[PDB]
Amino acid sequence: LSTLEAEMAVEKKAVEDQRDADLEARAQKLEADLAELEAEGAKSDVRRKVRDSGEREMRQLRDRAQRELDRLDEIWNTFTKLAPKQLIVDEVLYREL
Repeated sequence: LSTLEAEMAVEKKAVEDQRDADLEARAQKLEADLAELEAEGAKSDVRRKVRDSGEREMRQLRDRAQRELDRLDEIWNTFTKLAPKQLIVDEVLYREL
């Protein structure tokens, strides 16, 4: 159980590091792009729809990373409480187990 939990933590962390790395890159990109938008004369509502679109593309990146964090936690919880007579309907989960 020790080495397994240890390998699971690292795995779950590797996903976390990536989410952070990716999320800061998309934020700097938006900072660069809102910079050109102020450089040129730009309508105010146009500068906000760039941030709105940029903010939404970030929530996607985090949500996707959250999904994998939950899929990984479901794997680890299932395996640790695993007992005979339990029923597994996922089969993509089961394949990972």
